[PDB]
Amino acid sequence: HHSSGVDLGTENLYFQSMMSTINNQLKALKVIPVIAIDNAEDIIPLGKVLAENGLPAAEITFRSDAAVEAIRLLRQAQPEMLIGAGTILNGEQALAAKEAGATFVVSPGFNPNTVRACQEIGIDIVPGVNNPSTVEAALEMGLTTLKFFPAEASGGISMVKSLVGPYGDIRLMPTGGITPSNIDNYLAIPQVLACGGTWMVDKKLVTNGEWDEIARLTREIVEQVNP
Amino acid sequence: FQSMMSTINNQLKALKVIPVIAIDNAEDIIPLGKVLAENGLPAAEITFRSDAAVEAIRLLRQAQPEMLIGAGTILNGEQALAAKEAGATFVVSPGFNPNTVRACQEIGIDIVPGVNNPSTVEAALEMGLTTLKFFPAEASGGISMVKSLVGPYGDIRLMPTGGITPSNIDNYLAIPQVLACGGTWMVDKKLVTNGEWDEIARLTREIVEQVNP
Amino acid sequence: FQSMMSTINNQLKALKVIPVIAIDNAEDIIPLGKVLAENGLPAAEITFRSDAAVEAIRLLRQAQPEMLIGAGTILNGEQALAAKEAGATFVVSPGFNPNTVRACQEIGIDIVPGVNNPSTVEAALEMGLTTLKFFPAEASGGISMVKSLVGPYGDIRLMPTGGITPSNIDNYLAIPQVLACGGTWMVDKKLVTNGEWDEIARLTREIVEQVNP
Ligand SMILES: [Cl-]
Ligand SMILES: [Cl-]
Ligand SMILES: [Cl-]
Ligand SMILES: [Cl-]
Ligand SMILES: [Cl-]
Ligand SMILES: [Cl-]
Ligand SMILES: [Cl-]
Repeated sequence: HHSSGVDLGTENLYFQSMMSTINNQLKALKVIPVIAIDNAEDIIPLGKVLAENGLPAAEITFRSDAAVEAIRLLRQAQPEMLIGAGTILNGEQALAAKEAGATFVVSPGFNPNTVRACQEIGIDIVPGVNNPSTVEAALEMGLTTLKFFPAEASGGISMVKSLVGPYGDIRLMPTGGITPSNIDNYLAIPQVLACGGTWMVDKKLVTNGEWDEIARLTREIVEQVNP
Repeated sequence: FQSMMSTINNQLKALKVIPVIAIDNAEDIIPLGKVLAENGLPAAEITFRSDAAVEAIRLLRQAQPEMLIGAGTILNGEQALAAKEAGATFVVSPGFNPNTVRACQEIGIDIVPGVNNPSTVEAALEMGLTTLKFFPAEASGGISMVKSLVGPYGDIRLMPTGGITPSNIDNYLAIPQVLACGGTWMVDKKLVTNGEWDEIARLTREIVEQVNP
Repeated sequence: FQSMMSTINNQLKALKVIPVIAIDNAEDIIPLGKVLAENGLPAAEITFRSDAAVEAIRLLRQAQPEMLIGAGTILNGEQALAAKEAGATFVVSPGFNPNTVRACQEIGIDIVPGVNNPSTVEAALEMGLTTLKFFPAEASGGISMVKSLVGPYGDIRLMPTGGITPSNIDNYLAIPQVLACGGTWMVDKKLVTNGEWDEIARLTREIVEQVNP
């Protein structure tokens, strides 16, 4: 669909602008809660605990059927929060996330068809990679901020280090197996911007109403990454 | 071409372990298949490591008609055709080549291609595939990697192969989206070459009892 | 353009270890090349990750016309052409990009692209490439992964690079399909920058003796 006044060049510039905006937010935040939610309504207490404990960011995974409604609820409850959608496998999901109010999408792997879709609809994508060939594919599409996933199972910090060496332009968001015990090892790598983590918002705590624990874990990581 | 994947998925889920066979002399598939079948494991993935694989599939299908027979190391459509004509009902590739997958669709045989990371999984899903080989399983990160793939991709079902042994197979089978694992240990070429039929029978009975107690 | 891969493979096979050089000051390549050659390793893969790489290739080719010189970190055809014009014998890439491979064909320079899993191997094989860099070797699963790849893909010849040291190189070289490994330890930035020519010479003599006794 064509918007009056918007040519292909403007769409490209817009996508670049959105990439820069997201990059700067990630670099400041350093840790992104990765949220898998059963009941959409649970996103409200969870967003409140995150925000009031100093972590105004959430990536809601489309692995749950509740994801789109959760994004819509959180967006309304927490206007200032950085909200992303994860597990985005195609352009239809990307669009649904955008409509609901997300300002970036993340995918577990790299699919150029998903990337082209996001570049067209004007939502930043940070796609998952785990080897040099996939990094090269992403670079060729003009992306530089990539998710590194699954981080620990793909070789952890030694893989990150091996991986960023040849590619000076990339910035990574390692996700998968990140905990308070290893997050600083990742963040020590200059080309790592932020890590994704589930432990501070773990489904086991959410489903069992353990809001005080979520709060404690959130405060702990916020202090740890930006002391 | 009507896909037999629902049938294959069910057979794999029942078997839990698929012998991955590298045969030197095709004739050797006959006693090997007899030992596998009579010890409770009526399945075989015959790898295309040499021309002898084609004859082996043909001999095995004649000797053990109800055996689940796949062909492995299938790198192109020509080999997929050779396997189909020999009597295999599915092919397996170590990695994912969409040109091979397309060729298999055209010639009409099911393929279970190998993947080992999220991007390759997404490539397969985009071509309509959901049953995938996870290879090489241990060298790619093992159960930790398997859990990372099945997690985001609820539709996939995996056949981990590579470094699977009786000491680690239970951990893989404990993951619901794992259908079965491929294993060479009970059909190791050394055992076949040396005619260690009693030992092959023992390893086969032992694994069948282990996975299907 | 007739490919020199035959010659390249023979040279790699003879050398067994290839210095992977990230150079800060192009002029450093002259003494470094001399020390490497005079101590038995007349080869260098100079990475384009360094701004000095093109000038270093030119200087080294003039100073050591018989040196095997590879240009590393080649991500597109523009760089490949720059490498060819500078005097490189071949180009190396950390991963596999069909666009780079196509450009190298056009330009007329051999490429040894990087791979680390079966799907990427199949992609390379489908473009007619058989000599491949296995990178990053240790972080991708090391010798267990190498064994997993060379098994189903008998035609490939590998150059493992990434985490290789005198303590682990023999384990790679013991695999028949491994031609040579890339290593940075004998040309480490710290040594080259600080002009530790005697230490570079020692390390070079030591590995040459180790792999070619
Ligand atoms: Cl994701
Ligand atoms: Cl992980
Ligand atoms: Cl296979
Ligand atoms: Cl393995
Ligand atoms: Cl390289
Ligand atoms: Cl890949
Ligand atoms: Cl490494």
